[PDB]
Amino acid sequence: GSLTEDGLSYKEKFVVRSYEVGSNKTATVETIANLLQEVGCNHAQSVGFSGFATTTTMRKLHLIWVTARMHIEIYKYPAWGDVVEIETWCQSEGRIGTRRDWILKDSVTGEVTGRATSKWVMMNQDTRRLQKVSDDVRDEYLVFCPQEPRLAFPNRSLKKIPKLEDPAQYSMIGLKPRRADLDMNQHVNNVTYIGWVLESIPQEIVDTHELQVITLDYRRECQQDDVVDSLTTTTSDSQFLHLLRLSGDGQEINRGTTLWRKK
Ligand SMILES: CC(=O)N1CCSc2ccccc2C1
Repeated sequence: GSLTEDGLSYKEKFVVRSYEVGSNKTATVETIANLLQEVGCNHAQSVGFSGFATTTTMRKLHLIWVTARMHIEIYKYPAWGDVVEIETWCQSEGRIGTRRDWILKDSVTGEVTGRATSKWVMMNQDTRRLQKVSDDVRDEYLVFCPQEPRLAFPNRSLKKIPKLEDPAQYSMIGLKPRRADLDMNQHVNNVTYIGWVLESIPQEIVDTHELQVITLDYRRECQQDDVVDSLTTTTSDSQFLHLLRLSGDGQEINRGTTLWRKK
């Protein structure tokens, strides 16, 4: 891929690979989330960042970007073989943090086959303590963002997610991350959590429906040595509320909604 003409967004294409697709020979949503991360990481490279996207000042202060929310809407999943073009860019949301967005297109048709957004926040790597953004860093990244609004989602991506009340309708328990689920920093990839959420979706559903939407608030990181319970309940198309929590204490690590359409 590369930066667009104006250097305020990044474009890249991906060929969907054998092991990337689900049972209907189209890309799994995990494959997608992976591709957003990947193009995101190249956008950050192309402009001289680190996958924490750190600046000089940030590295100095031990600060990091971390995802607070991740929101994906898919209209059509690409097929094994198909080429998908993904464009991505960031904007600031003042001192709250930044937003990254992606547009997914068919490289053939040029039609929008999906879109994503995400909320990133500034955090002390060591203390896990969030801080608001100083003006000095709000000067380092701004030159890589458009100043005029550009919204993938101009609203479902912004609705507030409630906490699932016991008993949950479905559940998958005793999930734990293996080494493939850890990143280059030995942190559980944010894609893993997506995978875990959807373990408590009944197979019946996965077979009759395509996933349309997924929203996901991140609350706590799952450690290598932790174990997670995945809970789901129907709130209805078909809709679900979700909760990931520590198997033992019941400490929450994620919450999220899905939306599925008949085929
Ligand atoms: C959220 C995020 O991706 N970043 C922080 C906010 S700006 C930015 C702009 C271009 C490339 C990479 C970044 C890193």
